[PDB]
Amino acid sequence: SHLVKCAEKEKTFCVNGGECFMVKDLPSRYLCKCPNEFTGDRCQNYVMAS
Amino acid sequence: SHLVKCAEKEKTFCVNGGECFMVKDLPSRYLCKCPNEFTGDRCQNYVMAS
Amino acid sequence: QSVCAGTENKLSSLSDLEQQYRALRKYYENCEVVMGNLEITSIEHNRDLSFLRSVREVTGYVLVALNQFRYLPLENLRIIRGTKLYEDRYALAIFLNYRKDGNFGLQELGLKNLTEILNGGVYVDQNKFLCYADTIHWQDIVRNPWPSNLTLVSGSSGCGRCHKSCTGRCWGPTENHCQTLTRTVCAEQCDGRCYGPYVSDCCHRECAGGCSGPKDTDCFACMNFNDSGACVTQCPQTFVYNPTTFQLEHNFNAKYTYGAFCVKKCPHNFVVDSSSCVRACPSSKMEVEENGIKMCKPCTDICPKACDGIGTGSLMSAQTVDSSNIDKFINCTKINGNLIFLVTGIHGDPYNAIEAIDPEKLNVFRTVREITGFLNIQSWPPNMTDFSVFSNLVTIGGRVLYSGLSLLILKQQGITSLQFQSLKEISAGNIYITDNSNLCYYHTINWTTLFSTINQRIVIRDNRKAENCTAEGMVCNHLCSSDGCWGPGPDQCLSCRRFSRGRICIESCNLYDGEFREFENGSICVECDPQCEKMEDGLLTCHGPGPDNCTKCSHFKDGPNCVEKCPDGLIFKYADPDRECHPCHPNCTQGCNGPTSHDCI
Amino acid sequence: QSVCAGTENKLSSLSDLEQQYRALRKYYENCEVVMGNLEITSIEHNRDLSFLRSVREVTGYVLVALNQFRYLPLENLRIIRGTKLYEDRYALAIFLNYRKDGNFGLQELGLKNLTEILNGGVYVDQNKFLCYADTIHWQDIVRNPWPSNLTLVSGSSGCGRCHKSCTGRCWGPTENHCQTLTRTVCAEQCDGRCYGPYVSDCCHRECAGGCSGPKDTDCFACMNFNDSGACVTQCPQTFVYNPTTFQLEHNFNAKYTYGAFCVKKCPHNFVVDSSSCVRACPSSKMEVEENGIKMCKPCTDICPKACDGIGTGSLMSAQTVDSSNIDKFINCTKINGNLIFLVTGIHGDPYNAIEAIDPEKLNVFRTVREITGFLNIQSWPPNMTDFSVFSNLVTIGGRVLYSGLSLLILKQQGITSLQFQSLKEISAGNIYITDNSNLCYYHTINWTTLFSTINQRIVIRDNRKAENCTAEGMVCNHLCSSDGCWGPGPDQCLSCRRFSRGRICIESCNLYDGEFREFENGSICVECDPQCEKMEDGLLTCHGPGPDNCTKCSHFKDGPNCVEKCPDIFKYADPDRECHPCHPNCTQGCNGPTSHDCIY
Ligand SMILES: *[C@@H]1O[C@H](CO)[C@@H](O[C@@H]2O[C@H](CO)[C@@H](O[C@@H]3O[C@H](CO[C@H]4O[C@H](CO)[C@@H](O)[C@H](O)[C@@H]4O)[C@@H](O)[C@H](O[C@H]4O[C@H](CO)[C@@H](O)[C@H](O)[C@@H]4O)[C@@H]3O)[C@H](O)[C@H]2NC(C)=O)[C@H](O)[C@H]1NC(C)=O
Ligand SMILES: *[C@@H]1O[C@H](CO)[C@@H](O[C@@H]2O[C@H](CO)[C@@H](O[C@@H]3O[C@H](CO[C@H]4O[C@H](CO)[C@@H](O)[C@H](O)[C@@H]4O)[C@@H](O)[C@H](O[C@H]4O[C@H](CO)[C@@H](O)[C@H](O)[C@@H]4O)[C@@H]3O)[C@H](O)[C@H]2NC(C)=O)[C@H](O)[C@H]1NC(C)=O
Ligand SMILES: *[C@@H]1O[C@H](CO)[C@@H](O[C@@H]2O[C@H](CO)[C@@H](O[C@@H]3O[C@H](CO[C@H]4O[C@H](CO)[C@@H](O)[C@H](O)[C@@H]4O)[C@@H](O)[C@H](O[C@H]4O[C@H](CO)[C@@H](O)[C@H](O)[C@@H]4O)[C@@H]3O)[C@H](O)[C@H]2NC(C)=O)[C@H](O)[C@H]1NC(C)=O
Ligand SMILES: *[C@@H]1O[C@H](CO)[C@@H](O[C@@H]2O[C@H](CO)[C@@H](O[C@@H]3O[C@H](CO[C@H]4O[C@H](CO)[C@@H](O)[C@H](O)[C@@H]4O)[C@@H](O)[C@H](O[C@H]4O[C@H](CO)[C@@H](O)[C@H](O)[C@@H]4O)[C@@H]3O)[C@H](O)[C@H]2NC(C)=O)[C@H](O)[C@H]1NC(C)=O
Ligand SMILES: *[C@@H]1O[C@H](CO)[C@@H](O[C@@H]2O[C@H](CO)[C@@H](O[C@@H]3O[C@H](CO[C@H]4O[C@H](CO)[C@@H](O)[C@H](O)[C@@H]4O)[C@@H](O)[C@H](O[C@H]4O[C@H](CO)[C@@H](O)[C@H](O)[C@@H]4O)[C@@H]3O)[C@H](O)[C@H]2NC(C)=O)[C@H](O)[C@H]1NC(C)=O
Ligand SMILES: *[C@@H]1O[C@H](CO)[C@@H](O[C@@H]2O[C@H](CO)[C@@H](O[C@@H]3O[C@H](CO[C@H]4O[C@H](CO)[C@@H](O)[C@H](O)[C@@H]4O)[C@@H](O)[C@H](O[C@H]4O[C@H](CO)[C@@H](O)[C@H](O)[C@@H]4O)[C@@H]3O)[C@H](O)[C@H]2NC(C)=O)[C@H](O)[C@H]1NC(C)=O
Ligand SMILES: *[C@@H]1O[C@H](CO)[C@@H](O[C@@H]2O[C@H](CO)[C@@H](O[C@@H]3O[C@H](CO[C@H]4O[C@H](CO)[C@@H](O)[C@H](O)[C@@H]4O)[C@@H](O)[C@H](O)[C@@H]3O)[C@H](O)[C@H]2NC(C)=O)[C@H](O)[C@H]1NC(C)=O
Ligand SMILES: *[C@@H]1O[C@H](CO)[C@@H](O[C@@H]2O[C@H](CO)[C@@H](O[C@@H]3O[C@H](CO)[C@@H](O)[C@H](O)[C@@H]3O)[C@H](O)[C@H]2NC(C)=O)[C@H](O)[C@H]1NC(C)=O
Ligand SMILES: *[C@@H]1O[C@H](CO)[C@@H](O[C@@H]2O[C@H](CO)[C@@H](O[C@@H]3O[C@H](CO)[C@@H](O)[C@H](O)[C@@H]3O)[C@H](O)[C@H]2NC(C)=O)[C@H](O)[C@H]1NC(C)=O
Ligand SMILES: *[C@@H]1O[C@H](CO)[C@@H](O[C@@H]2O[C@H](CO)[C@@H](O[C@@H]3O[C@H](CO)[C@@H](O)[C@H](O)[C@@H]3O)[C@H](O)[C@H]2NC(C)=O)[C@H](O)[C@H]1NC(C)=O
Ligand SMILES: *[C@@H]1O[C@H](CO)[C@@H](O[C@@H]2O[C@H](CO)[C@@H](O[C@@H]3O[C@H](CO)[C@@H](O)[C@H](O)[C@@H]3O)[C@H](O)[C@H]2NC(C)=O)[C@H](O)[C@H]1NC(C)=O
Ligand SMILES: *[C@@H]1O[C@H](CO)[C@@H](O[C@@H]2O[C@H](CO)[C@@H](O)[C@H](O)[C@H]2NC(C)=O)[C@H](O)[C@H]1NC(C)=O
Ligand SMILES: *[C@@H]1O[C@H](CO)[C@@H](O)[C@H](O)[C@H]1NC(C)=O
Ligand SMILES: *[C@@H]1O[C@H](CO)[C@@H](O)[C@H](O)[C@H]1NC(C)=O
Repeated sequence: SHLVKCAEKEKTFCVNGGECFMVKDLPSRYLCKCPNEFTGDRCQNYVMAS
Repeated sequence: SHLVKCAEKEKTFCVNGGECFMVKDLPSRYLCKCPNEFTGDRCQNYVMAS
Repeated sequence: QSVCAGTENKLSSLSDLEQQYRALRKYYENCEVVMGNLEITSIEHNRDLSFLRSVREVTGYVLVALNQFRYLPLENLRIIRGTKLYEDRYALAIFLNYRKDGNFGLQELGLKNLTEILNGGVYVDQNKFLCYADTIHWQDIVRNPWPSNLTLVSGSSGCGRCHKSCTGRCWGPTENHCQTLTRTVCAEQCDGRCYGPYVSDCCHRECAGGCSGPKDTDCFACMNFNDSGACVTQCPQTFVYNPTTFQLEHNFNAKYTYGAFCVKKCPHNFVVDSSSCVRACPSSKMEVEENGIKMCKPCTDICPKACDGIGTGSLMSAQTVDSSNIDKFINCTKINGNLIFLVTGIHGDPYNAIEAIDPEKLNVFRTVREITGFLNIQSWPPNMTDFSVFSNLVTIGGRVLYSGLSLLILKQQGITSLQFQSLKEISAGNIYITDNSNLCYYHTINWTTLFSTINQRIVIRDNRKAENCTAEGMVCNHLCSSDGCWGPGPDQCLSCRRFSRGRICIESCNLYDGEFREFENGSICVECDPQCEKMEDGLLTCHGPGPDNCTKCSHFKDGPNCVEKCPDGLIFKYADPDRECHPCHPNCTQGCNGPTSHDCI
Repeated sequence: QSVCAGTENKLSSLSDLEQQYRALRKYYENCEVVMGNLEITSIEHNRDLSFLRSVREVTGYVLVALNQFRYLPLENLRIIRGTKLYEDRYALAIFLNYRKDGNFGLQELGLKNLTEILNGGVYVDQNKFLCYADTIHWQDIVRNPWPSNLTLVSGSSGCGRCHKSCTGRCWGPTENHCQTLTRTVCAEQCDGRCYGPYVSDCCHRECAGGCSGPKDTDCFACMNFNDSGACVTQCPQTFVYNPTTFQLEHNFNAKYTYGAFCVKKCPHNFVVDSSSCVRACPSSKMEVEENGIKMCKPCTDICPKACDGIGTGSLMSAQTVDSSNIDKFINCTKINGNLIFLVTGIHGDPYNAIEAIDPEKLNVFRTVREITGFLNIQSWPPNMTDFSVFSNLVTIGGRVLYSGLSLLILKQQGITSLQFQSLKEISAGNIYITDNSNLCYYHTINWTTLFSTINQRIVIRDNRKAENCTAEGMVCNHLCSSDGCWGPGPDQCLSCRRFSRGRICIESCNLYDGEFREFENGSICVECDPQCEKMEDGLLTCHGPGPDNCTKCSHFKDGPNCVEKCPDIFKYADPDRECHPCHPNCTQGCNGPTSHDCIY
């Protein structure tokens, strides 16, 4: 409950379908929630097994 | 004196007019006295000044 | 000692909280030295985190944010090196670890062995339920002990005080959970840290965090380099200067520096410089191989075009080849670094105003012969069916690996064949080629022939079924050997039987037939000297490349050799009706008819 | 610190015992670091040796072997390094110091501060009247003291015991001068040495003898490099390795290693290699200079000859050029080391069965252009009146010196002139040329022009009187300038007031006369294109070396030059001997611009 949705001007931050959030803190911070296939700070890399 | 003169078989051990002597101690050890115009262990070098 | 590569994704996470917990286990379970960063985010309450107790050293920063768990079990963590910092300021960052809509959150930090942070500062903030983290004398832990230096230490009131044996400064509610001071308690004569208040209980300069004695072999963590148990500023070099002879004399105990350790020899794929093992040599010098050892020496007036890769040098801030940096690779032949193709590089990145790459710009890579790092391809233009833009690549050096991999190809449906051509060696690391659902020829290649050690393996999992590729006729040229191939052509095989004519394989080289004459040996064919006459009726024309290696030449014979016109220039010569040259008398260079002055002009 | 240099006489001496004492004063008076051997031989019991109290450090061996004095005044000598050892065995040897016919001899050793001996053994023997030496705890003083490393004390006569407060370990009768221990009394938690038995009173591992405190900047002496007051095993280099990036980065704290010290700059004639300054570069690399700093880098297909001098490299056991080693210089343009010509080399050495040098063998040095050390000539064949064997020498490097000298010429009697041609620079050290009673031309040389600094000087005395040399006609060629000269020939002057050709100064050049023709330049004249016309009556045609420069040529004229034959489009000569293009299809021969002008 510490996060809000990125504004439309920021929603292009996260790349491969990940949902963009902003932290409610001051100097604000961004993060995004990746689909199971993707990782990295902007969801730009694939997740690997074996 | 702890010193004695070298035997003829050791002639030319000291060069340029120096006089060979032996230390009376056991191996024996060798040295020479030489004129003021030479120095070094065998009196092979000139004395340099002024 | 068990080593793991850690992560670099800051506050981002998987949307599925069960997969985020499983990923945390897969990265950090059963390892002691964390390279990269340790970062724990969005973990649920009542999860088992006891596997984190194996961690003793972290190279980058430690980040703990937005979690719901009660206790942080890093009980064996001793040192954070701080080679990278969170926000470029903090080596340890702990924040927002509670639910504001309930009573879950982080209460106690299992950090009682942490006694050294070498770079950056500490950030412990906005954690509602922490009890003891606010009592800690953090200036004993950091190498920059000032309240203004990149440091903030804030939790709620009402939690019980420290145990009666301790002057505050505790990690927990009871005995055996107190802070151990090793810098603020030392005698004024002591350098670094100590294990007692007396000058007799002070430790060696090079030891980090804490110690058991004054020796360089009897402490918990090491600064600079570790020389087989001894903690040092640098290791013994190849030469030692002699202070009375004024010369460099050869050493007997010399070791090569290799990261934080010293070794008797460098790895086979590294280059040696000044008694150390380095990933690449400076641009003013060539790398050369002498007696099987790679070394670096000054270049001649015209020398090879060394070029920066992704993540190093002029491209240190880049994560992928893209439409902005692709112009910097135009005349490159050797890339010092990685070559990486991500979705953002190929299909564009509107957030940073970067356009998608024009598929024709990728042709700048057709001149590259060696990549010193790894090749990582996760996106490729949809209309390109192969990697033929790399047909001149010969070696992948593997001096930097992607989690142990040196060649990585993921999830590309537009590819039907690989089509590498010049590739002969992959010097280090594993190969991973998966999910490429239209790709056939991967299954024919004898992949162990490209390796330089028995430790290398290839991962094939979910590419196009080999039996279906066989049913469609997706197989190589009849002439190629059992070593396999990169694509359907006669010039795309790893090796072939009979003979080759440059890169193209052939059954025979027409030694006594056709429009050309050439000589053959060792499965290779090479053209004969064009002045030699072509032989017919089954007779072999040339035994080698020389004019003395063929049956006859249209040019004049001159000893074993052949010559266009011996009367031209020169000493002087005529030639006979059998087209053999012979000497004339001296002073006949104007013209002569025989071995005399009497027929000269 | 005041630095002197040690002698290499061992037991030998001058026949006048007062000259032996006067020499001992001149070598060891008013210095504290010896940089060589300390040796006291045949000094009488009445002579004052109190000047030796300034000595604090010896880098070679200490020898006290035939003297008659009562007290050895070295009480502030702290450390002996043993770089060279007496008999290759001992760093401190004290023996035979008594008069057998009476009661005179060495009784007490003033060695209260001698605390560290880093190499070799210790020998005290046959000093009949010596009082306390067997009470010295030599296994605390000597590093690695066990019997196989030769630590031994025998004096034979009885003597009274020292004060009880020193528990039987003494230098003299008093408690003020007895043994101090800094190695065998220290607590087991500390290595090296200490200033008290307690762990808190032990010192840094990289310091020698003893200390005032626990710091590497607060100790008495050390066995490692002095980095601006700190004793350290190695000092900061030009590059440091980055353990995270696996690359070498440049170090802003870097220092050069030079002898026993770490320095910011090195001497102008030393080569810089691997963050250190050395006397010579290894044979695998070529010596170069950039930004005024000498360095060396891997060499190309042709490299400088690996030819060593006397006392270095393959010739370290040699002290002269002689008949057993002179053949090594046959093909040698640069000699790495000294050239030393002693009486035992030129005239042979019967004791070692070495034959004299045949004067014709000295011709192997005619190829030499550079000497990296010093040139020391004390003997030269009686039949030779000059040094023309070295006429090609360009410079003396002076990276090593003989008593501060880089050129030394003593007492030659058959010499009349020097005869050098190529020598321009003497890069370090002084010049000493004396007693050459028949040498003349020395007074005609501007010796200051050969030096690289005002701190270099020349000493001349007792050579042939210049007024006699002039009166006898032993003067230089009339063309010579004020820079000076060293022989009667037109090639023997350093610089001249007119033109030159090759090595010879000349009155006039072949400008308007001669079978070849030259153009003028600043101090030399040089031939022009051989095709250029050899015109009479002062009508000079050479004004530069180029085929384009000549005002009239005897061969066929073209735009950029003249040629003996013009190109085969064919170009044909006109009545003024200039060549012009023929018809475009004609190549074989021609006399005009169109198709019917083509000739076969
Ligand atoms: C906080 O961090 C400290 C410091 O790193 C840790 O303290 C130590 O814990 C380790 C184990 O995790 C201890 O190591 C083991 O010690 C045994 C006893 O050693 C005695 O001898 C040494 C000699 O130097 C003394 O220093 C010591 O005081 C003891 O008197 C050894 O027997 C063990 O080695 C044997 O077992 C292993 C098993 O794998 C074999 O591989 C070996 O070959 C050998 O047979 C081992 O060395 C260490 O001694 C402890 N140090 C101190 C100072 O107490 C803490 O664990 C760490 N975390 C927490 C939460 O406290
Ligand atoms: C300076 O560098 C030296 C190396 O040059 C480092 O030495 C390391 O010391 C650590 C201990 O401090 C060693 O780690 C431990 O080794 C135990 C023994 O394993 C070795 O020996 C067996 C012999 O049969 C081999 O099979 C095995 O492959 C290893 O070679 C292990 O038993 C320990 O692991 C156990 O405990 C942990 C929990 O604590 C569990 O997670 C494990 O599953 C297991 O039960 C542990 O691995 C290490 O091996 C040493 N390395 C080397 C190369 O010798 C110094 O630490 C370093 N100093 C500093 C300050 O950095
Ligand atoms: C006309 O056609 C003939 C062949 O029909 C060609 O002849 C061959 O030419 C190759 C070079 O292209 C020769 O190879 C070289 O041979 C040298 C001599 O050694 C061989 O011969 C002696 C004879 O006593 C044997 O004892 C020995 O075992 C060898 O069989 C070697 O010295 C060469 O390599 C070695 O030396 C070099 C030195 O630089 C090193 O770099 C190498 O590493 C290696 O140590 C090399 O092997 C071959 O010998 C020739 N064969 C014949 C039959 O003569 C003609 O050249 C061709 N004419 C023209 C103009 O092309
Ligand atoms: C045997 O070896 C010992 C030890 O090396 C020698 O003792 C040294 O004696 C010299 C000369 O007296 C000392 O140097 C002087 O140190 C003064 C600083 O104070 C010292 O003493 C106090 C306690 O009294 C300590 O706390 C402090 O750490 C120092 O150790 C300076 O003020 C002096 O400078 C003045 O004199 C010099 C003289 O050249 C002038 O140039 C200056 O301008 C200035 O006027 C001086 O530096 C040295 O410190 C002593 N060392 C120790 C450890 O005591 C013995 O001399 C030697 N034996 C014999 C027989 O000589
Ligand atoms: C590591 O390297 C450093 C730097 O070279 C050495 O430091 C030297 O210290 C010695 C003493 O231990 C000095 O020698 C003595 O210096 C006196 C003069 O010092 C003044 O001038 C200097 C600048 O020139 C100032 O820095 C200093 O503060 C003083 O103001 C002389 O008076 C001494 O000579 C007199 O006394 C002796 C006693 O035997 C007599 O024999 C002499 O005839 C004379 O009367 C003496 O020369 C030396 O100057 C220092 N050098 C420098 C450059 O500072 C360290 O010693 C060296 N090793 C170690 C272990 O640290
Ligand atoms: C017979 O031979 C004599 C010589 O004996 C010839 O003399 C020539 O004199 C001219 C001047 O009158 C010289 O030309 C000048 O040379 C200078 C040096 O150039 C060299 O060094 C620089 C270093 O950076 C290099 O860049 C350059 O490539 C050369 O290697 C130049 O600085 C001069 O440039 C200036 O003047 C010209 C004039 O046209 C301007 O265009 C430029 O912008 C600039 O301002 C100039 O080039 C020449 O070098 C002399 N030659 C020789 C061989 O010494 C006689 O000319 C000749 N007579 C006949 C009949 O041919
Ligand atoms: C010092 O350096 C010299 C090179 O500068 C070393 O080599 C000697 O150099 C001289 C001068 O060039 C040579 O003399 C010439 O020889 C040729 C004939 O050479 C050919 O025939 C011989 C037959 O034996 C053969 O060995 C050669 O390889 C050639 O095929 C004559 O035509 C010339 O007129 C002139 O006489 C020497 O031959 C040469 N010697 C050697 C051994 O190569 C010299 O050896 C160096 N000295 C020392 C002591 O190191
Ligand atoms: C892929 O290429 C590799 C490398 O060329 C092939 O491996 C080779 O396999 C052969 C046959 O098994 C080995 O030969 C045997 O060697 C032993 C050595 O003791 C000998 O006793 C036998 O008589 C026989 O000669 C060969 O050593 C081996 N090479 C290597 C480097 O391992 C492999 O067969 C290829 N695979 C395909 C798909 O053809
Ligand atoms: C006939 O046989 C000759 C050899 O007798 C073949 O030529 C040789 O080809 C090999 C490569 O297959 C060359 O070796 C390589 O040379 C490079 C030089 O930079 C080096 O980097 C490699 O490590 C390796 O040593 C070899 O030099 C070459 N020999 C000659 C004499 O040129 C030839 O291909 C065969 N076939 C025909 C029809 O010529
Ligand atoms: C020997 O070599 C020295 C050093 O190169 C020569 O000394 C040089 O003398 C000239 C001429 O006196 C000095 O140049 C100028 O001289 C005029 C007076 O003639 C004076 O007004 C100027 O102020 C200037 O000094 C030159 O600076 C000087 N060089 C040095 C380094 O002192 C000397 O001439 C040579 N020959 C003889 C015979 O001494
Ligand atoms: C006419 O005389 C002048 C001198 O008055 C000559 O000029 C000189 O040319 C030489 C050619 O070798 C220059 O030498 C240089 O030596 C350095 C050594 O490191 C080398 O790196 C350079 O490449 C160059 O060879 C010298 O500097 C130069 N002197 C002056 C004052 O400019 C000229 O060559 C004479 N012409 C004839 C026809 O002899
Ligand atoms: C040059 O050497 C020769 C010997 O090779 C010397 O000439 C001899 O000198 C003695 C002197 O007593 C005469 O008796 C001989 O008659 C001389 N021999 C000849 C053949 O002339 C000569 O003295 C030497 N010169 C120098 C300057 O040392
Ligand atoms: C095999 O290829 C056929 C082509 O029609 C395709 O329909 C089928 O899905 C493929 N199956 C597998 C397992 O590759
Ligand atoms: C030097 O010359 C004078 C004549 O000027 C002469 O008397 C004298 O003897 C000569 N000296 C020597 C040593 O020859």
